[PDB]
Amino acid sequence: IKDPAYLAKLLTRQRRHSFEDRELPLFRDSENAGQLFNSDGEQDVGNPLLASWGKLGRDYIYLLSDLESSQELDAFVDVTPDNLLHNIQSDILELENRAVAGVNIEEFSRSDNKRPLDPLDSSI
Amino acid sequence: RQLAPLGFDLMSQKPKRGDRSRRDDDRYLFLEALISAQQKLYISYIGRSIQDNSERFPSVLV
Amino acid sequence: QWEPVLTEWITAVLQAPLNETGVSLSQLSARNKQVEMEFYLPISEPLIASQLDTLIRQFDPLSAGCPPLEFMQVRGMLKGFIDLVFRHEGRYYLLAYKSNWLGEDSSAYTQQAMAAAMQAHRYDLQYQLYTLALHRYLRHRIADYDYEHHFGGVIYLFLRGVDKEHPQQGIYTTRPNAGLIALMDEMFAG
Amino acid sequence: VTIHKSKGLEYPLVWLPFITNFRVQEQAFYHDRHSFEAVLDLNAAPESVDLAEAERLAEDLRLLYVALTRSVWHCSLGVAPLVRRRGDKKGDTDVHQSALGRLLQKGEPQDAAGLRTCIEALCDDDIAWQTAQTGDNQPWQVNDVST
Amino acid sequence: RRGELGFDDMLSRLDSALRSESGEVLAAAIRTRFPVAMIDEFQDTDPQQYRIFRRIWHHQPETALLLIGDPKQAIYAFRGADIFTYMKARSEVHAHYTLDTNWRSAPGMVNSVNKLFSQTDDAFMFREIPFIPVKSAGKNQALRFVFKGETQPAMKMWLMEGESCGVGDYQSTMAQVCAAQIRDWLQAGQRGEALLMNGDDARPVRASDISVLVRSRQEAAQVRDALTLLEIPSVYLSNRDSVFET
Amino acid sequence: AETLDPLRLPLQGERLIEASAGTGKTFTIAALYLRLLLGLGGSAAFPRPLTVEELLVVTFTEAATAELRGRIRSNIHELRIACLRETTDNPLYERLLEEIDDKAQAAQWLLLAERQMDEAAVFTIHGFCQRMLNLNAFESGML
Amino acid sequence: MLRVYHSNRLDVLEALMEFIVERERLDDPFEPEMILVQSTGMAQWLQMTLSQKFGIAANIDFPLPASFIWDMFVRVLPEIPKESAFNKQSMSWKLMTLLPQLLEREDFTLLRHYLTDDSDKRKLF
Repeated sequence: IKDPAYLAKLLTRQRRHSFEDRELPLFRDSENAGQLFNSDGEQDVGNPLLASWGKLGRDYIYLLSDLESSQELDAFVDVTPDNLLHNIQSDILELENRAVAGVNIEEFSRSDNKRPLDPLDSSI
Repeated sequence: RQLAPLGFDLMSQKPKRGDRSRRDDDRYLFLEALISAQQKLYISYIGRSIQDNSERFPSVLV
Repeated sequence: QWEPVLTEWITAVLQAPLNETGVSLSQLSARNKQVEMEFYLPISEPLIASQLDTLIRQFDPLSAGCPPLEFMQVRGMLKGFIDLVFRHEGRYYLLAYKSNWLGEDSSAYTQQAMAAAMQAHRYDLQYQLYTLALHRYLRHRIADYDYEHHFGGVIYLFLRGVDKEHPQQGIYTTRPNAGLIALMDEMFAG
Repeated sequence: VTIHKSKGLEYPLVWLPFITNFRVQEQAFYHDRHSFEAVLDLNAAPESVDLAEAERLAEDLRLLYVALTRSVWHCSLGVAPLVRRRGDKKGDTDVHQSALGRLLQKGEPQDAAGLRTCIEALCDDDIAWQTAQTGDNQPWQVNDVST
Repeated sequence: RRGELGFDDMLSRLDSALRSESGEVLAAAIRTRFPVAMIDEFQDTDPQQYRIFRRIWHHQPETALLLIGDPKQAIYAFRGADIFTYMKARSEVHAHYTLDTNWRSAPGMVNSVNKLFSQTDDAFMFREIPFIPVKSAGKNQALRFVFKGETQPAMKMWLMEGESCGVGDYQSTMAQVCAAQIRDWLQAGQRGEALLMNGDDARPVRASDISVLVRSRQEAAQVRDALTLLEIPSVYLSNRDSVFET
Repeated sequence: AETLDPLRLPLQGERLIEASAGTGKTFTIAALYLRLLLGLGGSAAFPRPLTVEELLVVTFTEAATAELRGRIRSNIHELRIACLRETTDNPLYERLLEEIDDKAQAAQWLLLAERQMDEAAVFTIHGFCQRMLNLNAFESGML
Repeated sequence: MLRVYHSNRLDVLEALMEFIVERERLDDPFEPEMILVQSTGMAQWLQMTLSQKFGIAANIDFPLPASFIWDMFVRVLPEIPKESAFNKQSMSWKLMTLLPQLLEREDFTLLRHYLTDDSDKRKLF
């Protein structure tokens, strides 16, 4: 992000569907959109691989959002998480953090809070 | 691949959004290869040397 | 030293018309011409040479001789680079160039020698695939398309056979029977 | 594995059969003890030869310290009264000219009996000595397994 | 003329650049590039390298220099290293720090090293290289190499018996004694007699545990020929011979 | 000579560390790298914390530089995990966690260090000399 | 109107392009269809997908972005030379002539210690 006056301009823009014709917001929580961006202008991405690997994608989506007369249509097919590769793609697409750090002793002792991986899964 | 800068270029001192860099391009190519995998992903690297059986570390992305 | 003969030979080629009505190349504007059109033609059936060569010989009159070529069953894509596609008075035409012509030096390049060259170099399959690709492109691009109404014919230009006094020598105009194209489209489609 | 190739590695049991073997440097290329710069003496002066042999002996002591400190559980040493001089029995041996004998004989010229008493002087629970017995009974046993 | 370069040519060109008057400002550019330096393996330091490191980081503020090394490991004097450069560096700098604990070997081996090298004062014969007794690790205090009978000690100096011996006969006899000890350890290891014990944990001694430390290639070939006579295979890790010469 | 503590070393001027044979020298370099990254020591600390592209590590052997880079990367990851969890199983890491008052900014700095470990300035001697010749080529006068 | 279509995979974007082609057809039969690609292999894969979807992939030009930008420069703005004066080799051959003329200037004093020491026109080039 650039400025808090630009954040409201980005919040006014929405993406309508190409086939279903339904508008969807840009952020997961529009009320907490200001809490995601820092004061310097960097968003704390929940996915660590997307934050560490996609800086060119960050700059490209920033310069695409910087356009005035741009028309944004979203056609995203959701991936059903059954395999490990599909789990990784779902965690990247849904913008969530599944890496269990274990901040407390209850999260560190118990281990079934993660996602189960089948031993016959030869995806990755 | 880490590309050494020329040493007297002004773009390296002050970076912008639309600036080409080999490191960020490769780190985004790895992400695009992870996303573009539909069914099976097979990542292979040199973990052990063939000369003296020394331990070789993989990439930071892997 | 070849240049002052080359420019007058080029103008003698461009002055000679190549059509059944007598249309020259100077009457084609920049919007009407399309030079080096690349096409990728899909095919899902296994391309059998024996089932294709009989269908070719059923309609093509140049397949009287010419024993059939042998190739494996090709499933996938066919690449092609058409030399020129041009429209004139509401009718489309295809044009290709052949320029090797090593064995002829006199005026013996008549229609019989050009037909023998077509049968020897096997250019019938290339022009048939060009007609199929142009028919599919005009069917996809133009709505309510008819093959007999829009397509006009295929012209081959032999560069070393064009003479100033012989308008028939050098050019070779052939039009399909408009029945092989639909069967070839049904074979390539599935 | 050689001594230069064993720097930074780790081995459980280390055998050093030829750690008492030494070689005398002949060329006069040394370093000054005040300016700390490399001095190459093209003339055969004995002072430059002695000052280069001192650096050679320090390099051999550094090689001994590198080779000794790679064992974890057990290290074995081969000690012998080696004489570099061409005389067979002159009453003195050259083990004080080596790196191993400089720590055993304390930098003093002695004999084979003096070397044996210097070996037997520093006897603890960790440091022991035994005589070298030449003998063979059987090469090895394969102890193969089914495939 | 050809525009080529070598490995020592980089050091020579950097020393010639820092030797000039404008290149000092280039060193300031290095002070703008990395305002810190941690230099490992300072025993293998050329005098050109130390002249460069003194040109850049001698006494300038806000930049730190950490020369981490060991004067007792400088064994590359044939390659181009020099311990007198390390002694000049020790004379130039003011602070000295040393590590106390040793985490690799058994405490018996540490006590044997501290007993053998502290017999006299300045055992490395140079005044600027002092030796201090190191401390063993507390977690590895129970490391024992046990034979079929009593516990084997750390250092076992096999004294070859005789008044005066040559070089080749001494090498052959000690190679035969070493091969006999290796075959005895391998024969006692496969029956559960010779073991490596950490506390209560035990491990049998395989062929990959015993290693022979030699100095040259001829004596390495002598060890390999004396070890292959007793049906024991051995590899040479320091073999730098080309495959195209076989 | 004096004894060396990895968390009490003054990072000012020139210091000479004599690491004996078998000692944790590769562990000590990683501990000093974490100390330079986080800026610890109090009165004996660095004036400002530095990034990964400002810490210069010089080791002669290339495999030693690769092993040291991997060990420093593993130490960065372990200290990031121990800072996010506020606990560890190592006493030196315990004293490192006890020296810092803030936990979130140090964890963010360790995450940035883990992401910038690919651009770490850990080269050899000749590699660093060639990089300094190719970087400031005007003052050196090289091709 | 500028339209940017966000999607996860390229198959949905190819289906959207198929829907755009089947929705709005070109009036001129010989008008090319400009599809910008990253490389030749992506252009071949797009030709494969358009052949598998439509049954025919003909008269579709796949230009590179700099080539498409220069083609728009030629088509929109007339009287433009085909080769630029500011080529890389052209600027190098011009700076080979201009740099010895500017060695006397005060601002080039970093280069005067770099060039006037020893030069067989190798460092200058």
